[PDB]
Amino acid sequence: PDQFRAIIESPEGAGHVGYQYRRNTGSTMRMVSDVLDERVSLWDFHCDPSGNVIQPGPNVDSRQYLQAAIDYVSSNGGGTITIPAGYTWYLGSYGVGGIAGHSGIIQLRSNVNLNIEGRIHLSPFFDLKPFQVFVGFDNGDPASSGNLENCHIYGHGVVDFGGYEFGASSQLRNGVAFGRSYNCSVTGITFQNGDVTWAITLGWNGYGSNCYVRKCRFINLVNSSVNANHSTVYVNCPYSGVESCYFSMSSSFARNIACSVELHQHDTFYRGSTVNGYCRGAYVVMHAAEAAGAGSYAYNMQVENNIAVIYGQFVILGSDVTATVSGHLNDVIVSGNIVSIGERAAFSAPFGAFIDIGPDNSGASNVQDIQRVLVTGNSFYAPANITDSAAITLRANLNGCTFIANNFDCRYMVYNAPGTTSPVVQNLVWDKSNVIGGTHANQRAGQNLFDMQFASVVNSTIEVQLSCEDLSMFSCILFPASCQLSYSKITVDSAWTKSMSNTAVFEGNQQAGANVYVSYPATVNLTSYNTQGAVPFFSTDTNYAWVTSAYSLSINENLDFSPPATYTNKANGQLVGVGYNEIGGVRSVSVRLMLQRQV
Amino acid sequence: PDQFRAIIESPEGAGHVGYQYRRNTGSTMRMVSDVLDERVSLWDFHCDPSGNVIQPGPNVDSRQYLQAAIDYVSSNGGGTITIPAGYTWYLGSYGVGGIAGHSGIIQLRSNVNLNIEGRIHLSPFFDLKPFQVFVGFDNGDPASSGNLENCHIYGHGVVDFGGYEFGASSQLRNGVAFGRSYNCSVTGITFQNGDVTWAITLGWNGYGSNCYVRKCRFINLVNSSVNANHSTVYVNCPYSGVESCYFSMSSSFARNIACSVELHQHDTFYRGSTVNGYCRGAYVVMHAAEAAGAGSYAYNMQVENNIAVIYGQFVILGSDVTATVSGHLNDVIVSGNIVSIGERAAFSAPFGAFIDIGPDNSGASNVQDIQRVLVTGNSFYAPANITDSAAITLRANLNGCTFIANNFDCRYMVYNAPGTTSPVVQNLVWDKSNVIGGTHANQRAGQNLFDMQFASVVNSTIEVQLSCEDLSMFSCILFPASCQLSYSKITVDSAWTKSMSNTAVFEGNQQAGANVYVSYPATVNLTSYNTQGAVPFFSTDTNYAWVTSAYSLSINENLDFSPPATYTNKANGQLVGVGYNEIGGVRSVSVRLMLQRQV
Amino acid sequence: PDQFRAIIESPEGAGHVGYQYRRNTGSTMRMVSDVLDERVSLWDFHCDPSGNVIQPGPNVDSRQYLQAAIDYVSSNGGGTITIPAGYTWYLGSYGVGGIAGHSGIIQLRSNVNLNIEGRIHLSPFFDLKPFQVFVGFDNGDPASSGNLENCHIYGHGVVDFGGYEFGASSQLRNGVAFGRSYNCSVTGITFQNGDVTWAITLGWNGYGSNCYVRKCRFINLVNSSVNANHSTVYVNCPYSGVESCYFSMSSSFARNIACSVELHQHDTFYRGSTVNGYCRGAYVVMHAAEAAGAGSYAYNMQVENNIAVIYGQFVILGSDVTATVSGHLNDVIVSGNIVSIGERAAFSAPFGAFIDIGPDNSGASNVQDIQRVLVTGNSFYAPANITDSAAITLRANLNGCTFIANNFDCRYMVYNAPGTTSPVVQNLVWDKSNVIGGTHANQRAGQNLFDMQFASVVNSTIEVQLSCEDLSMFSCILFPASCQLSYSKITVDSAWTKSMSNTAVFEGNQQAGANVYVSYPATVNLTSYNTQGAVPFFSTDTNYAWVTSAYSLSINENLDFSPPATYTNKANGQLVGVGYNEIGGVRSVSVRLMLQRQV
Ligand code: NA
Ligand code: NA
Ligand code: NA
Ligand code: NA
Ligand code: NA
Ligand code: NA
Ligand code: NA
Ligand code: NA
Ligand code: NA
Repeated sequence: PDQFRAIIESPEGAGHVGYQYRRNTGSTMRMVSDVLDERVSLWDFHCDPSGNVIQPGPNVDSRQYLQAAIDYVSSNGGGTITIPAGYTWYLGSYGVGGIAGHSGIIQLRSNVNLNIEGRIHLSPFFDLKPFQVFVGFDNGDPASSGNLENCHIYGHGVVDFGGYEFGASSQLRNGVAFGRSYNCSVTGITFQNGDVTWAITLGWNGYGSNCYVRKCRFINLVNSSVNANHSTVYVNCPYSGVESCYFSMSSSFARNIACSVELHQHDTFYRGSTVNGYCRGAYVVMHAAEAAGAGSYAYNMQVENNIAVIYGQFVILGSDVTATVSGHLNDVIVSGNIVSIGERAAFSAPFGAFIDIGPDNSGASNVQDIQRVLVTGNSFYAPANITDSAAITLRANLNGCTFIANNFDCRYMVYNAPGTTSPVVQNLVWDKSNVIGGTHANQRAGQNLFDMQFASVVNSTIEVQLSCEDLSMFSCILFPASCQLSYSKITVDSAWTKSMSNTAVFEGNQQAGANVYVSYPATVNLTSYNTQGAVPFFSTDTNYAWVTSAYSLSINENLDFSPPATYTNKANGQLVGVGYNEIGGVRSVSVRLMLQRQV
Repeated sequence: PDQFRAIIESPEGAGHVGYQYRRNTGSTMRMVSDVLDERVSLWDFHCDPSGNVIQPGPNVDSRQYLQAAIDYVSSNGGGTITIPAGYTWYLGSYGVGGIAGHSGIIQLRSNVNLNIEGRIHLSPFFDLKPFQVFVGFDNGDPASSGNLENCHIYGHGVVDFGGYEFGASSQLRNGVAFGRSYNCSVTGITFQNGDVTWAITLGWNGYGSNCYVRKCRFINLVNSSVNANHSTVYVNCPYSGVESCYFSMSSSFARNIACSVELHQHDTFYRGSTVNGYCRGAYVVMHAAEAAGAGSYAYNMQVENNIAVIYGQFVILGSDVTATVSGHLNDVIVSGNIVSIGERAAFSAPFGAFIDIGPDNSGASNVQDIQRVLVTGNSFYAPANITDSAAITLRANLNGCTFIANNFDCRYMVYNAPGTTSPVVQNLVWDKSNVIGGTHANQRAGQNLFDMQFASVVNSTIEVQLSCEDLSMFSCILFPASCQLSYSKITVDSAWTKSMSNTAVFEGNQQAGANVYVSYPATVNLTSYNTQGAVPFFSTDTNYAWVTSAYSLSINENLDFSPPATYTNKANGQLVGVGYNEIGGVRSVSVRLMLQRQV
Repeated sequence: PDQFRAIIESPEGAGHVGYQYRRNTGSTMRMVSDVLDERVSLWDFHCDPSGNVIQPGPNVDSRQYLQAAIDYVSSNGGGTITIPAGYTWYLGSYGVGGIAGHSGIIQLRSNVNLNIEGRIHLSPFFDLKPFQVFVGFDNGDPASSGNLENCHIYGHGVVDFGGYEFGASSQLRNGVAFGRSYNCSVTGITFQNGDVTWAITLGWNGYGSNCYVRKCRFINLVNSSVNANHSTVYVNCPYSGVESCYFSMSSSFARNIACSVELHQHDTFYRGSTVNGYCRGAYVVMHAAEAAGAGSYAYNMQVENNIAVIYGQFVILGSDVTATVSGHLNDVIVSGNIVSIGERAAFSAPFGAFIDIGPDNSGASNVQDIQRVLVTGNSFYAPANITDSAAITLRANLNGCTFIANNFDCRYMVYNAPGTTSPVVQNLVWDKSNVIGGTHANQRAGQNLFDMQFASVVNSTIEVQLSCEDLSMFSCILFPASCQLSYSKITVDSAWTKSMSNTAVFEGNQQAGANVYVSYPATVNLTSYNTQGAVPFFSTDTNYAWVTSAYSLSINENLDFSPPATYTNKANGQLVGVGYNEIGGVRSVSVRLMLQRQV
């Protein structure tokens, strides 16, 4: 009996108190400790060497306790550790072993989930230092790392990076690096208050699968000029993605350096998220340097139904090569996104774009293999002052991209800066169902709406359709003489173009090519013969040898004659058609025509 | 030892029984009470003054117990209170203090989540009375209220409003009012069986952020003629939304009064939901009266990938003004929705529409500032008998709206009732990729498919394309003489129009305007001169002074001559072209032409 | 006191140890057993007849214990049973009673949820036998079954089917059959390693509502040639769907037999999912045989924003009839999907398609009633070698289907095999905004891009637009003489067609029909009269009696004359136009024209 009181007060006491669920005679006859052992929290490991519980706080380093918890639960085949609500748990030292090569704090282990209901904060030990808060690699060399499987982090809690700036631009900082990660996820968590490189990374160079970030918040994760670059989630394994997240930055530096998501492997997605205050929406890129685990192709890439206010580019496409591997990007869909460039001065952040075809990280524009991309059903808006805003900035070689049924309301439709790169363009398709807005009407002095500053364009379609006037622009579409153009279709619808001096401009006369199909409006001066009755009219100028037919876009204010309704050409480059002189006389008129070639 | 038995049976007993997790020697030496204290339920507060547990039931008011639980957990920095499964917990009185001004039952508190696994019912004390079941305001005056932060309500449970009708139309009833709410959400819950104004409201006049309703059900929440108006979720803070919910009504009154969602602040969404039995899908509105917390602009508004059977309008757009604030709506996307008007008689519910540009709550149509809206990739269907069905009912001033690649199968495409409002319309864009269905073919006697009953139309595009015949309609598009039309493009594709007497009708001759670009089919009678050889044909009528060119849509059944293939005009308003008389003679023919002006 | 030690060690011991939450004097004075009774796990029933806990393992059949748990919790109004993490729980026998008719293992009960954190495996007792692991029917005859309501299965755990092959093709195997299921769901679970017919089925012949599968994984669920057919989720009740799931197969048999989802009742969806290794994406079908619970119409069907690599067809549409019921499919949207046919030889799996209009299960093609379908904003790709790849394989009667703003990059656009079925086609709409890719350029010898192998086509639109050349194809569009064509619009844009011998081909001369509206390019030889001045040119051939106008697509390399720019016809079927002879002489030219009829 002495001994009984002793047992009951001992740590084995609950193991002596019987329990049967709801007094049910068919239930297991258990002990209290058995039922308590079905759950586990940080409190079960957050104790001193004598087993006395330690209270968390700014002057307590919780790291070793949390690691002990993870280690122990891992040893039993897994489970879920709760990080209790109503407490802030500070981390105040680096981890040891395999994660030290990654500046790791906590090592994640397979099947061991974390339910973060309270707050995890970084203590000032980490000020000006690199860190990766949770790491799933088990080796300093990721190539020699084991996998992390079935690890979920979820809850209503918070990871707070303590506000600390980077100490040097070369440093790396991360929230969760799942590593070579298979069926891992983060759900519900708020990441906030730091200066970091990534909040979450999924996979490693294509090793991993089925990793997701869902219903998380990322708030104020860049705060300094030291921060070299920030991408909030970096998706580096296939069959993985980001859904229904919220991303916000307030720093000025974030407007120049921060991107919300990167998709770097096949069968990856970015959907249903809201972004504010970032430079960029998403990179969609196949790096040859990352091709080890899942091949050299990024395909089935999806960016859909997101909402964004950014300062630079919404989606950036890329692929590149190494000495022995070539990366390819194909089968991409960008749809349903509503995006705007936030209020800013022209040229005060990276050049505004809905899509950017960017050069590689060395600036090379002749290594890319990007094709079979569909951009459909998106809206884009930039305020009227933002000269540096385009539907697509096409700055590197492009093997195809298709635009259907978007609404683009910005300075340029297609742009690339002259005397920069000279991309080779194939299979650029701009369907007539793309609606060109009018916010930048009157701002386009000296500018071409479609500024085709490329080395060459083949197998491309540009069907221009205005929906309001903008007589300030120099042309709707212009090809410099250095841009070859072949096997293409280029049309300018006449609506809102009557008063334009230039509609389509071919500075090398490239619309003459055998397999170029074009149409655009032009003003033409004609003169007739004197004959009464059916009578020819001929253009005064001889620059129409390429024209297959033309037809009037002007009314005839005369009674005594009419010019031809339709024209063909002659070998000397004149247009010619048959009009009617009710009364004879040489006539001379200036008419707006629709010039057509092979259409 | 006497004393030990006593301690063990006392309420401090579990605090004397030791426990160490899984017998792990490195785990904390705790007491049973410590582990039990990691969770909390309603049972921990649902007790009489002596501490004896009280069973819930229809004759027990659970309100004070649940409030006590919330209050206590709030005092510890938060946590999650479970509302146990297998019990119905009745609420039978009003709350006190700050929530009394809101007819509040329970006051929510920051960081205190509710996991509702059982059922919460309203007792008949609430019959014919106002109530707001859960309220996050802490003051009767919302302007003087504190915030609610980090409050989540979730579970497999149920909030049941007891079936009670409203007592007076002026009363308000709500399920959850989060208040000035930051990172709050409702997930998984079924709201059912009532007559209420809202089930959930998020935010207050733009104060709040990151509030969401996800995977909830709302069933039968209007049941009486007294109910003035019902909107199931009212989103009144930015960076907030509704995703993957189910909404159903069976009441006849709901078909006239109920809307599923309202989006009232920037960066808000409504996605992936299913609606049946409601009048309306969503309001997307910037009320000046609600502009305090987040500015005067609603932008980045998203309605996507929903499924609906409604009786009135799917999306209703609006903005309005007060004495000192002006509200603006811009940058909206409506995409991927599949919607139909349910079976009903014509005019038996509010006028059926996919989009409605509605007047303000006072009926004013000259205060709105709505622009940069994209409606793309949606389907809409109304049964053939529903005369009052339109793709857009445009009833108030519109500063722009763009339709691309939709499928609209209803009575009207564009409509506004004559002798009602006379909206000023700018930047209405109806792309040719909008497919017009054929359900209402043969029903359109006396009606114009595009009925342009506006004060004026500028910078607009209407590209009509039929996909089957409907010879019952009076015209494809008609402009009354009171509607000014300028700087616009209006086209009628000829397919399925050969037999139409009227295609495009300009009752004020507005197609003559200098910057109007049109084309449409017409039948024209021509007569030739007698000359053998090339010979002019001239229209008998003189109403073509606006025509820039025309071309034949008819075959020539003659051998001895041919009419012109193409025509221009003359100053007297005749058309003229050059045909061919193999043999001489005056000819007289009636031809279907495509009339063109500046296109 | 003797007696006290005894009570404490007994199974009623925890019922004698007092507890009050956090020492709060206003909290309930409870006993430890009360707090433990708030949760329940399998361990509470996994015991021998004496109440001693049994360890799970390969040689322990856990079935009776899990059933006992479900039964008991059901008796208390429900709750959630945990299936503990860190253990595999084997099932090794069949259930008894109502579920025996369904080869059921476990019977689900209303309000009793399962939180599966560990693993559930099938023992080899099930090798070569039928089984349905969890069944919600309570009767062997589903027609006499009660309902299952409010049953959720969720967690990070796993259902493993043990790898066992089917014993006979006629056998059925399933993971979860919810039965006549109302507010039931599966969330988070991994189904893997089997040879089964379905993983999950929702509803029964239209009985059920609000059933969902969310964030689950289905991995390797076909493994044998015996397996007759596999569809991973079969949705057989309305207001139900599949969201954000992952489906993968590696078996060769799956490429021929497996589909990811079937939608079989109204108001159902399939969204945001990733599929690899399957034959098919989704069936969307109204079976008359399944019309009992929710009517004879499947409407509001949504397939959106999915990512797929399949070997056969992405979406298959269907409806059929029984002796007394007729099934109808209408109001369908397919949008935002990015799909490809995986690498395979031509004809090595079922014919590749984005959409298939399939015959019924008996092969009948004259029973379907499918209409009001919108296919918009999708991408589809098949590798160049896959002859058997189409945007739509149209193999049964079709009452309407609309394609807007897709990107299809495969061998055929519209296809049906000749001398197979002869479908009746109405309201097939192929908008010009559909972009036709170029992967299969040069592969189309002998083939028609749009191969119209139908009994008849009415009220249809085909607007062909190429975006690169493919001179290998026999035609862009061909109608055999056996296909009637009326009240339709068929156009071939001229871009990339100059060198094509055949563009549109009407083998029965059907383009002559009164209400056929067409345009396409053709080469025509003309001869003029000798007259100096305005002079007629006439076609040598007489096959143009149907032509309403034509215009030049060729330049004029002559100085001394010009052919007409535009032409009409004459009764003998010649074309005729007026050109100009600067000098006299009979001229003879070959010109590319755009032939037009009523457009
Ligand atoms: Na490192
Ligand atoms: Na493409
Ligand atoms: Na060049
Ligand atoms: Na009030
Ligand atoms: Na717009
Ligand atoms: Na007016
Ligand atoms: Na059976
Ligand atoms: Na349709
Ligand atoms: Na036939």
